[PDB]
Amino acid sequence: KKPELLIFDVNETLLDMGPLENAINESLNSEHAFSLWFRTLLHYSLTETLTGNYVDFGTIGKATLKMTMRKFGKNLSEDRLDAILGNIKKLPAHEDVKEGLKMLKEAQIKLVALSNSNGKLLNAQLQFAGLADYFDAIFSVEAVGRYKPELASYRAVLETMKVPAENTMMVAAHGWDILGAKRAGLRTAFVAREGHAIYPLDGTPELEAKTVLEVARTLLKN
Amino acid sequence: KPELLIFDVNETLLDMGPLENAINESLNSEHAFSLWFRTLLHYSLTETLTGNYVDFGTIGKATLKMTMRKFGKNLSEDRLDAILGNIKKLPAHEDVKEGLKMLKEAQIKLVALSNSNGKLLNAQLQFAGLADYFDAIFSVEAVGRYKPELASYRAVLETMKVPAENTMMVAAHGWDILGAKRAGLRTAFVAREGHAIYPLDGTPELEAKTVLEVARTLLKN
Repeated sequence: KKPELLIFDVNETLLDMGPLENAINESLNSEHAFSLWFRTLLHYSLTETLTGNYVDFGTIGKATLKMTMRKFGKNLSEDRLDAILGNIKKLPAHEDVKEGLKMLKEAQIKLVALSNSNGKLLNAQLQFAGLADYFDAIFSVEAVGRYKPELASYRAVLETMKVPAENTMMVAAHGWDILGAKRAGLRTAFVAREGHAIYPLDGTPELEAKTVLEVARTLLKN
Repeated sequence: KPELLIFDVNETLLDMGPLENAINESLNSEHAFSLWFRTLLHYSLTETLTGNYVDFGTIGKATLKMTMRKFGKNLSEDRLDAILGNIKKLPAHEDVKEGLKMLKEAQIKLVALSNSNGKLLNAQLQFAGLADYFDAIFSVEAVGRYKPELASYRAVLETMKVPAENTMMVAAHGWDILGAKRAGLRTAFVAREGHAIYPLDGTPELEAKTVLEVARTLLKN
């Protein structure tokens, strides 16, 4: 019943996106801008893979912020866009994360991170948040050139760690990440960070919790 | 000069107003429709990338429930059905019919291609009075792969027996422009309010504000 391996999504699951959310919403003068931008980023990332291409996630992020800014009547300069997006490198951990990761690491469950962010950005993010040392390995989808939730993204991690899908649990605050992990055969835990929903069409996880700490306590109980 | 024009349907041809109004009024926000529809599109590509094909309207219902929750609301299942029923009650944009008439008079073949299932798509185009303008009406349901997957455009090309390079995709969605381009098609972006070209190699061959203006640009000597 204990997983051999936990794979953690990073954005929102571990990292509080507030600094970036606030910067986008302030610049576009709407509390609704961040959510529409990030969904557009995710949408175009999957558009890229389905049309046979891989582009750095942050480059899609900037491109789709330029598209979204226009929907809000703004036309931001290159310097303004870069300043907004620079907050992606300065995201603190959610307050529950470190204690959850600590107890999972003490229980000798292998812990890895998997993000659509490129490897250099992902490592800088986890260093800034003080989380990098909890992980046995830190993975960007950049290496295989296929974004989550494509099955190949999870599979690249399983093959590198040499752990079967069914001995692995994906921990994520994104319903689509839950869905992809499930369909690759992984166990799943949904972290119900504010503003995120489970996908109703067969997206139910094994575990649901409000925090990573609560996931950890459930796994380690008994 | 294209042999074949493929038209996207939602927004490109159809005024989404009735559906936009139903979602925004029901969730009490002018921002609900844009977030819902982007979430729909995102999950449609999630479905195909995690190895699955699901009726587009069924994804629509599921992502509308998610969007309802993001706005903190508790609407009934029947209310979600009532909202989504407006997808079949969308009028054509006022420019569309004259544009389609002018292109067919120029002896260009005209077809529609939508992620909507075939029965829903027919119902939409009948309500809008557009169905009869088309030489063929295509749903991705037939191939089980959504736009912008290569298979979606290719099914049209193979049925119409027209090569990609003699076919132009007309769409108000930057991701549809990009899919068509990478399938080898020519492209025309219809710059309807609230839609942008994708900056990363998404530039179309032609751009205009309406379907009539695409027609006038295409046929200009």
